[PDB]
Amino acid sequence: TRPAFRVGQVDAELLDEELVELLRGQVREALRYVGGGGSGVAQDWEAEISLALRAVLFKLTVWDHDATYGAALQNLKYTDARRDGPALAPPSRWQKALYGLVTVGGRYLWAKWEDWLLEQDDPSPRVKRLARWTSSLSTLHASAALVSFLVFLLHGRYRTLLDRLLRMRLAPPTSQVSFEYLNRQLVWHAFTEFLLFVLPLVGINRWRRWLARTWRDKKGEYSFLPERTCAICYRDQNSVVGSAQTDITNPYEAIPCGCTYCFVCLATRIEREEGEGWPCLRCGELIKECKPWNGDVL
Amino acid sequence: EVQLVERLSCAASGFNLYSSSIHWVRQALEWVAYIYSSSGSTSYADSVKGRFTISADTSKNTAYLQVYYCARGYYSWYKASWALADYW
Amino acid sequence: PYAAAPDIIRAHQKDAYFQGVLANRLSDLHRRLRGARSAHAWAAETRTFAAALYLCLTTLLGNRTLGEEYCDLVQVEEGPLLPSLPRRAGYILTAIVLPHLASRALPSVRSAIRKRLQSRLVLRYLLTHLTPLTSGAHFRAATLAVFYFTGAYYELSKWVWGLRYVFTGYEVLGVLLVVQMAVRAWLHVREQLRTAFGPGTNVDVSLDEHAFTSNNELLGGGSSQRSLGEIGAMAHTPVLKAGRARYDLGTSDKVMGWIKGAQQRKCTLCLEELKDPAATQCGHVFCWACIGDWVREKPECPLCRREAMVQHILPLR
Amino acid sequence: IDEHKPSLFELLSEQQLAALLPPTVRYLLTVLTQRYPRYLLRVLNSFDELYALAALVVERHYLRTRGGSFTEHFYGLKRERALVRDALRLRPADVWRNLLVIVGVPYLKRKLDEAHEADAPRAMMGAAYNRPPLPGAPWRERVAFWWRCFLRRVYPAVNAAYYLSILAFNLAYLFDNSKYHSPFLCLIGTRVRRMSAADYRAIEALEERALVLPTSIFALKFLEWWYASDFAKQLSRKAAESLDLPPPVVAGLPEEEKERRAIERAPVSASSLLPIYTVPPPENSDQCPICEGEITTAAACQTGIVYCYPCIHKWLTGTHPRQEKFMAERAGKWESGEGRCAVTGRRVLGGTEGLRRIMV
Amino acid sequence: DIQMTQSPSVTITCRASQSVSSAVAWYQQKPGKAPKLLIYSASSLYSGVPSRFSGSRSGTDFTLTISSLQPEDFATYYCQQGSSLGLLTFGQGTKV
Ligand SMILES: CC(C)CCC[C@@H](C)[C@H]1CC[C@H]2[C@@H]3CC=C4C[C@@H](O)CC[C@]4(C)[C@H]3CC[C@]12C
Ligand SMILES: CC(C)CCC[C@@H](C)[C@H]1CC[C@H]2[C@@H]3CC=C4C[C@@H](O)CC[C@]4(C)[C@H]3CC[C@]12C
Ligand SMILES: CC(C)CCC[C@@H](C)[C@H]1CC[C@H]2[C@@H]3CC=C4C[C@@H](O)CC[C@]4(C)[C@H]3CC[C@]12C
Ligand SMILES: CC(C)CCC[C@@H](C)[C@H]1CC[C@H]2[C@@H]3CC=C4C[C@@H](O)CC[C@]4(C)[C@H]3CC[C@]12C
Ligand SMILES: [Zn+2]
Ligand SMILES: [Zn+2]
Ligand SMILES: [Zn+2]
Ligand SMILES: [Zn+2]
Ligand SMILES: [Zn+2]
Repeated sequence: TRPAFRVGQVDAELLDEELVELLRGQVREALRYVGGGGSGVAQDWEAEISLALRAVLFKLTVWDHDATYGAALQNLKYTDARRDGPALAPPSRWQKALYGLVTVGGRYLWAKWEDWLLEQDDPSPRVKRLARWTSSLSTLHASAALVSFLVFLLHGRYRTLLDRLLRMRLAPPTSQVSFEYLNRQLVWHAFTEFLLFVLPLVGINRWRRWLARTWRDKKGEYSFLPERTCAICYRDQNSVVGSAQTDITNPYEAIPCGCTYCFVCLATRIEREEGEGWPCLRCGELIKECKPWNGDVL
Repeated sequence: EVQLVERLSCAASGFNLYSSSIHWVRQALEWVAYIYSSSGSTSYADSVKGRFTISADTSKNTAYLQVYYCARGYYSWYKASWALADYW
Repeated sequence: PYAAAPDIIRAHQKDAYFQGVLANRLSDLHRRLRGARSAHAWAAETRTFAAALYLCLTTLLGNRTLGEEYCDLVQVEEGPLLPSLPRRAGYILTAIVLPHLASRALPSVRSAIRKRLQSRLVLRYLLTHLTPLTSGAHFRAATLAVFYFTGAYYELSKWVWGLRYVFTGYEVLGVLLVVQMAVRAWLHVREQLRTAFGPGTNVDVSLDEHAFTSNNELLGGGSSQRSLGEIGAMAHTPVLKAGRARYDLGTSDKVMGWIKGAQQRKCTLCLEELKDPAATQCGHVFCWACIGDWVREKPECPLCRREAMVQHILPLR
Repeated sequence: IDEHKPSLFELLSEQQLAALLPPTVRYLLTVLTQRYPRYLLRVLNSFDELYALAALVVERHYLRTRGGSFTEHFYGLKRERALVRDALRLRPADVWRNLLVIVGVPYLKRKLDEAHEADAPRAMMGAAYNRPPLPGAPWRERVAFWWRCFLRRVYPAVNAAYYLSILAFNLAYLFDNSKYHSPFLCLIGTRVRRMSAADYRAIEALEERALVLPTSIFALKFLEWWYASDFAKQLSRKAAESLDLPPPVVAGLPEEEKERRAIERAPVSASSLLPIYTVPPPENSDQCPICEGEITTAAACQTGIVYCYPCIHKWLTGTHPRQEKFMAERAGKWESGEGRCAVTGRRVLGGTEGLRRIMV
Repeated sequence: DIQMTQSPSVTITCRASQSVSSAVAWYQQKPGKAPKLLIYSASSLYSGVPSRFSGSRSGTDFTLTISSLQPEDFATYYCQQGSSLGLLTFGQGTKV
């Protein structure tokens, strides 16, 4: 029986992460058409985009008003834990500077370093030694963060390890239904769960096909793919050059066609169509059986 | 001036066939075949399929098929469609 | 006893989220200090330990769990009377440790009863459905249905120790759960009118009301094939008799010699001898059937958590 | 402290719902046309403008009575005149400007996005397709060419500027630096606030003074839940679940006199009626068949056999010394294992790129 | 395949077996001379062609109209249809 003093901070961090994600999504939409006409530019510069967004947020939210958007939504604010008393001192400039360096800059630099270490893997003794040292550093930080979270469960003062080290603490500057809606979401969740449990039982693919028929061997259009690529994988992913995701594994050939797919893909489709043959995607013919690929020998 | 002077050799002058489509059409009009130099895409008609092998070299700006007209394909912008500008 | 069922449900969901995140952190640490194989080996133990830690820093000390804090609930004993140390410790022992011990001990009891039935003196129905019947998922579902109707004790162990929730038309969930359980029973009864593996090192949890992760789960957690012989006939794949498997490493140490060491000759999923070894795209070898079931459930390698597509699993030869 | 300031999360969710509405209506219209391709086909072909008109009417009605847009009202939000209730109310000109921003700008953005996305495949098709029209072409031809040039060169920049200005105003709005969360709200001098108790009372009283409002607000809830629960993806995954299959198989697996036997054992290639060189199966399992030694860096080819990684790599590339020694006196008359599995001799689709580095 | 039939063998009419959208062009073959493009789209007049030639469409029926036939306009008028790719098919040709 004590007033809430931890959920506010947990919610503050969750909201900060959500905000960065949303702004990153806006940047993705901005770069949607740039670079030709996939991930493209936005995926290539994910780390740089995130660094820029985090720097702008830190300047606008933490540096200027001593509270991350999300800490402000919860009526919290960063305070100098070193200075005691009801005065509720603001953080010093050095505290904010170090918080920024570790949170906006340090994260980016560490991501770049780890990516570079992964690239060097293919490696040099120096690369192996550096990888070992950085794995040790990351493990040490992971242990420290876990222990700080366990302590936060007890006392609820410092949410993060960096906050504990810098002595910046989230406190409510001033006093300044929301439950009925969530209790309704419970019923929505239960009903959608029931639907997800029920529909597969009656068979939703078969009923969907019948509903499509009720409501409403020329060459197929995937012949352009190289022999490496599985047409089923290509269709189901890119709903060219062979990649790791679409390559044929366990090549099986359709009995009449001779076109090669993965064993799992071809068998699953031929079984989905039951007796009716599945139409090939490379030459359009109808397939009812498959055999292990002869592999270009007699 | 774009001139297209005609193993039958077709030499293109005034433009580079690396960045165009070359269509061979014979008359006894029947479209024989077309070739895209950039991607190497080539297609023929049923009558000439197989017996006729077409290609082109950019270095001397020439197209080989192995009266016959060569024309430059032109893809319109308004209601995009394929026409043949600069016959022969 | 002055607490509504939806508030208790939401508090439990948030507690489950925090227990799951603690377990994820612990499993990540285990995988950093030792290989992913050992981290996966102790996934269930780590999850139980994470739940026990969460309830040993919040409840065992008399504090309120983060889930209770979110929903403005106080755990009293039948606030007017907060539970004593003995009650809280007993509840933690009965709600987390006891289910794990029972789960660990269940396979032996199942095998003993299986042999006893196999010695004969409706019984064949028990023999073919012993595992579903002796699993605790359905008892937990019954507890949840009784809770959704009465709205008193979310867990069976809070009734034993008499712990209720105090502040500071949701029988639909119970109706849906009862219908789901009845349909599940009917499908098995109608016939005569795989392995779970549990989760791996990482379990998905979320604080969103619309997440559809494990913690946001109201109803029960838990045919279209052709017997694996007809599929082989269609695909011209010679299918060996059930149980018998091509290239089973338990037959001898010379079945696949390049796999050396008893640690490396057992799949991490079923823990038995590697039979029909199959390499995921990332390179890790499991039984064909085990990894097939796993990627059916979660499209992800159980060890390195890399993406695994069921179509790109390669049997070894 | 300033209650009635919607959080950026609320505003972004409301905008997501407003953006979800038009594709949803289009999909429903497409289905209904599929049923009756007689009366609704004309509507579907000119959907964008008719949806714009319907949205104009609906949003105008909601602005005049509820004070905010349809989805904004669904979220408890209203639109006030940034600068008492009369002074902050929306005048008719303000209602028309709000309609222009709510309905005009999204309509134009959808038109431009659709045009660009329809033109993109031709843009990337090549240079044979993208030949500028010579002068003297009909004005329609030149206009279409310039429209495509705009869509290809200028429009990506305009889209980036649009989204980046929205992002800048969101960032400024976060901490009361802007008072507007969107540049177009800034232009028309309107700000989205959170409805208070008085506004709800006024709306309820006006409703009382006068079966579609409940049905339209339960449709919004259902749409929001459909897209937030990711229901389509979950149902697809449940339907397109993995099938319980048996393990695959490979077809190959279960002194001139020597040359005849060697040809006899070798599998003859298909493209050329020519034998293929294949190494014998090892005597013991723990041995690379190529080098006949201990397997050091296990790697599996497309056939599932496991070799040393360097050994099988060289064998696929056709450079392994075992191949060259066997290919010295048998050039032409034999086919090496180049691009083939060493043991079975079956061709390998991925060549060397498709090798599994087995983590034992 | 798509069949392109010209009824005559002035308003020259032509018809297509299926719906070819608007991708139909007209060429002018003079005796012993290369064809000259007239209307590359259904109605887009090629540069340099006199305005007397006009192209029109109605569903699957295309028409080439010459308001005032000129003494040098005598030739064979060929209809051509191309698919999305560069697959073309000509007509029979109409002599005027
Ligand atoms: C009470 C309301 C909400 C639901 C009523 C139907 C429920 C109980 C559902 C759940 C599982 C369903 C069964 C799933 C499997 C099949 C096979 C298929 O060929 C349709 C019939 C049949 C036999 C279904 C009958 C209806 C069923 C029993
Ligand atoms: C009210 C909503 C949420 C419940 C979902 C509708 C369920 C109950 C519907 C959807 C499909 C329906 C079934 C469709 C076909 C059959 C086969 C018949 O031999 C028994 C009933 C059965 C199996 C339907 C029963 C119900 C049923 C399962
Ligand atoms: C962050 C982690 C390491 C905290 C450790 C305490 C928890 C997680 C428990 C649960 C299961 C436990 C392990 C059980 C068995 C073994 C085998 C041996 O190797 C000793 C430790 C080991 C591997 C346990 C270590 C801890 C351990 C993992
Ligand atoms: C508060 C405490 C009891 C919470 C639970 C602690 C966990 C880590 C304990 C409870 C039961 C313990 C295990 C009990 C017995 C065995 C035998 C052997 O197979 C290895 C360890 C094992 C399997 C225990 C491991 C840990 C372990 C799982
Ligand atoms: Zn085929
Ligand atoms: Zn495939
Ligand atoms: Zn196994
Ligand atoms: Zn793996
Ligand atoms: Zn070797």
